[PDB]
Amino acid sequence: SFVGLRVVAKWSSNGYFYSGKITRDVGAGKYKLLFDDGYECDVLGKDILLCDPIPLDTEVTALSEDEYFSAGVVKGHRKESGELYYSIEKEGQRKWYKRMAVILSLEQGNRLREQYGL
Amino acid sequence: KAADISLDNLVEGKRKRR
Amino acid sequence: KRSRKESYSVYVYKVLKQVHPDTGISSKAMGIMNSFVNDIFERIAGEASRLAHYNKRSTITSREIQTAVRLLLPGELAKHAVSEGTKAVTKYTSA
Amino acid sequence: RKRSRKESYSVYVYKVLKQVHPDTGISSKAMGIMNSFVNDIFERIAGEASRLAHYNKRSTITSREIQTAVRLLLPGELAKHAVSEGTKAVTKYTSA
Amino acid sequence: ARAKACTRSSRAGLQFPVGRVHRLLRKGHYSERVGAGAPVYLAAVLEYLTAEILELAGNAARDNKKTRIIPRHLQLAIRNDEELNKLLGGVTIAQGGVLPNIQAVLLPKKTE
Amino acid sequence: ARAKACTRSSRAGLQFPVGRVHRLLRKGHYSERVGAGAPVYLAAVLEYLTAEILELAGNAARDNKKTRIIPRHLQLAIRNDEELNKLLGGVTIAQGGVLPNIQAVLLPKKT
Amino acid sequence: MQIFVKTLTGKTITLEVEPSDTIENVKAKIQDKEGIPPDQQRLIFAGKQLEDGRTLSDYNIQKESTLHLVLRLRG
Amino acid sequence: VLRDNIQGITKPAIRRLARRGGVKRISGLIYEETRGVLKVFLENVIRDAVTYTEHAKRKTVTAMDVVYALKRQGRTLYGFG
Amino acid sequence: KVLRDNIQGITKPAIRRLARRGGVKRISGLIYEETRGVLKVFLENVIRDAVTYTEHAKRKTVTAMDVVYALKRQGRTLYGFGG
Amino acid sequence: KKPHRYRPGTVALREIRRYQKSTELLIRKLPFQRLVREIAQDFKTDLRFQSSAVMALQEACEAYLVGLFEDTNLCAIHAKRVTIMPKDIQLARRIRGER
Amino acid sequence: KPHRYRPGTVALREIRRYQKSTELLIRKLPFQRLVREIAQDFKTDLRFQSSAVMALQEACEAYLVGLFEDTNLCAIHAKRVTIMPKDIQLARRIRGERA
DNA sequence: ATCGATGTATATATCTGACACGTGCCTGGAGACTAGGGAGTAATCCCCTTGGCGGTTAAAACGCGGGGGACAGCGCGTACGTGCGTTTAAGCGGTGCTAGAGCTGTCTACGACCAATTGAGCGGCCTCGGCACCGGGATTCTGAT
DNA sequence: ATCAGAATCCCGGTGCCGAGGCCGCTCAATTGGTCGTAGACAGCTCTAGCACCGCTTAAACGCACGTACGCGCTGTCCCCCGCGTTTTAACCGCCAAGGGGATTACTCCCTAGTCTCCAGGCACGTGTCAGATATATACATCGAT
Repeated sequence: SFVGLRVVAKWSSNGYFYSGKITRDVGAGKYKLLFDDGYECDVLGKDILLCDPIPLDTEVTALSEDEYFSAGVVKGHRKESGELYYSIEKEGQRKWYKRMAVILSLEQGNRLREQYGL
Repeated sequence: KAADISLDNLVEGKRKRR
Repeated sequence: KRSRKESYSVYVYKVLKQVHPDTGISSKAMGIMNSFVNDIFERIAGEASRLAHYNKRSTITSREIQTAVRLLLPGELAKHAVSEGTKAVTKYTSA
Repeated sequence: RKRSRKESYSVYVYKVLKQVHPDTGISSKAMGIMNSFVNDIFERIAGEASRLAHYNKRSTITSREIQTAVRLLLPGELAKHAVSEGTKAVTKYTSA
Repeated sequence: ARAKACTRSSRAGLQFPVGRVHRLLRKGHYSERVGAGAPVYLAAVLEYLTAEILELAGNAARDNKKTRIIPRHLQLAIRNDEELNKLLGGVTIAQGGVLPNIQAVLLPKKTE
Repeated sequence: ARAKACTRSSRAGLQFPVGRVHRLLRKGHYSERVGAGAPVYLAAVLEYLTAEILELAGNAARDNKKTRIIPRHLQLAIRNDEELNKLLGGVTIAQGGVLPNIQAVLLPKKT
Repeated sequence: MQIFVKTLTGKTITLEVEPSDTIENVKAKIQDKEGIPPDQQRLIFAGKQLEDGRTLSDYNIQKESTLHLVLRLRG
Repeated sequence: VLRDNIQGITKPAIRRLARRGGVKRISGLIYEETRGVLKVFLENVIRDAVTYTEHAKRKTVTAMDVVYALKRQGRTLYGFG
Repeated sequence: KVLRDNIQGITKPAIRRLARRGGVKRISGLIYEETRGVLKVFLENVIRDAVTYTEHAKRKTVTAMDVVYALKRQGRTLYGFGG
Repeated sequence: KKPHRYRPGTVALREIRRYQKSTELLIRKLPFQRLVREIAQDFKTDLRFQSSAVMALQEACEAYLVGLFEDTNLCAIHAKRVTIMPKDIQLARRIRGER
Repeated sequence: KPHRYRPGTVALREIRRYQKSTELLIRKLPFQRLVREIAQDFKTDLRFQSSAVMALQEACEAYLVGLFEDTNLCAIHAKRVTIMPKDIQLARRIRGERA
């Protein structure tokens, strides 16, 4: 939980988990994250999932233009010059999407909260 | 929590707050 | 001389001896507490009496007293007051 | 199914416009404001008269408990006129 | 053998339901007993209170060349009287607007 | 029937007169009926509010090396805890005084 | 079973009573750990009382489930 | 009994009252309307208390008749109730 | 996305309309940030009581009656929605 | 120069004169509804709002803000100035007792 | 030359002294005359309980102290230390006691 | 700037009246038992809310020129703080009095409650006139002149 | 003081939708009767509100002085305003779905009401020590030579 961990966590009530980075500790188990969309605030510790990279059997949400609830499973962790893309497989068809453009939902994140909740 | 009166939301310790 | 006057004097001493087993209350401050108890009681009772008609019900139960407290006592005093209310009512129901 | 009756002051306020302006009308959107005005005002005097019943350890609310309640709520000029109207109506009632 | 049922509002010479005021007073939890003339007094007072507001609203509507009372007219009627202001200091009216007022300092100052 | 008439305040483990609150609710003209738990619930919140004011009043009195809580200590306790200040914003205490506060601009400057 | 029982003051007491037991052994495990007679204690789950011979699995009790111990004061 | 007695609220009295509120420097023009504001407060409170006594069929004004008069104004006192 | 800032929805011209209803000549640039905070405090204080009324009613919709009730509880009564 | 520009301030006076006669809502509808439904999530999840309830909340808020601004005008003019600075709102709220 | 405190320090001493005290600040007897003369306009031959006059006074200082502690905020808002009547009716205007 | 002097909090003796307590008792609270209804619960329904889409367009947003308000600095004279001596009246005690608050017995008229009833008042239907709207001219401030 | 020149207002026309009136009907209001008790009233007691007087000194009050401050002026300078152009999301209209508000029916446990016994709390009393008071003093802080 030191500085240099690319953890995925929410940032508000019933929010969706976003992959950031531990940069400073506010206190009382509030680990600040640097999100990849210009957003930076205080995130409580127990709402943070420690995964780097995300496990293979974790269901995620693939994000592209005008996509909200596209459900898929990461089936590939390919490093593209330091930018690791998630291979989203849905109905047997695999597609690659950016680490920036992924979402871990509430139901999909409740399968990991008991393990990586920190 | 705002329902039939309660059995779970009782209390933490004393609310010192100076 | 037979006109009896009710107040909360004895209870204010008796609650005091728990929180502070050594201090005391002047008569002027006892009179202030007597008015404070009556003020809060009337506020909460009026809120509950409205809440009864506000939902077309005709009985004042503990549920809206819990609700009424959450409308008057600000912040986390509301949380602690509801704590004490449920704590007290559960013990009463057990007996 | 069967609908419940929602009692209001809509009918009675029209009778007052015809008393005041026998040709003007009122919109329904503005009509509800006057409907709520009666309810709000009614609760003040009716509420105020409740304490004055207690303050003398009485159990009834007679017209006298409302005369004083009006003087507490209605300020100055309105109070001395509403009392006159209130007393005028009661005097008519007692004769019948 | 009643042979007649004269409404109490007619006996009191009012256009508000003094009969309703019993029901509202008795079911309103103000006292166990309610006097006979108390509802008559409330009905009479409510007559006058709405009578002034309707008197002023008609005048505030005539200058706007409209025969229907808009809530704007009601608020103009209330807020131009110094007495209904004390009655309704804390009352906000739906679709009311604001009384038109610009302070003298904010007015433009050519003053040649 | 008889006997030993266990007191309801003791049944609820409170110190306030639960029995009184019925008499203060039934005759208070608040509703046709009053629930069994309503007086018990009121006797808890009233006890808590009194005990919270007294806890701070005792501390305020200790700061003046006094043993009896004078009304001055009461308002010193109320106007310090902001969460009680909100509760009693429109309340004046007889002989209570005022919190000492000075604006920094009014304070003398020697620079 | 790893279940902890809450009190009205904030004291946690775990009890090792498997999910198919009744309440007689639950209260006995209360006495042998604290020493409070049956008259001076009662157990409440989810707002409803608990019958002494009733099995724990009927209230679908799961792991690490909270339970509340009320002190019954007679005297 | 037709004397002013609104000068009975003397200049050092307003001085003390302001200095309780935390006032350093007071202009000389305050005293002529700090008495008026106080007066207005009085013919409000007594106007209420006298009516309470009227409804009570009384001839004396009790402290309760003033406490309830201030309650209606949202300025409740504590200690006399 | 999810739970955007959404307080910028009170646009800068909208605040000036409200101010000029009150009769304001000039607005300094710092008024827009403070007005949003005050407005948010007011919404919090009202919606809290409205939600509590709804919860006591054992309902899920926040009726206008509850809003009128919450505003009356604070002394800022509305007229017209009642009924 | 060639285009006709008014002196600053007169357009503000014209807008004041227009908006003090108008009665329509001033805050935009949909963003206010979004704000209301965002705030409610902090107390309970998955609420529903009547159309009339949002209108009541909106127009009460406009009345509150209008009162606040007409107090801030008095505060600013008292300081022998016209522009409103954020200190004016804090003073107005402090005197009302909201802070 | 006798000792002479600079103007503005005895005032601070008095503020610090009266913010610790709790006794009433205006004389009781001239206040009783004022109360009875104000009450004279409603009924004649009205009697007052002593506690009924103490409550009225205790309310009067409570009101005026609250008014002055807002008047100070108004005065420093105007970048002044002296308080002026215009501050008084502005603090009263904002409260709503007059308009 | 170090010294003087004033207010102040310092420590100690003390004398009282307000506070804490002991007691009598009586009136309000507790315990049983009963009857009635308000409230909890199940089932239905349709109405109101949520969401989603498509098209116009008013409103929001961004950039720029500038003038007017904000703000800092300086001189002034005047009103106000401060100390002092003089004077009025508050304050304290003690007294005498009675108007009026307050408690008690009586009874009677006024109001709750219940049954029959009927007409005032509410919901649904429908229509037309008062209001909204659009264009076109007359009129009123406005700013460079 | 004088005109372009936008902004605002008023006459007329158009149309549409909601306000006002009608009709049928469910149910709350009226009437009539009984009845219990809340309070109006007379009476008695006795408390405190009122009035007066006398002595004291704290407090108000008028005055003199001088200095900090409110205020007006000026100068600079930035920062909102007005305006134009571009962008966008609000607004209106429409369509489907189902969540839940609202309703009705049913049952029963909870609570008002009544009666009886008993003890918790109040009125009264009494002893005593917490704190106000007076007085000596070390201290700090104020302001200047």
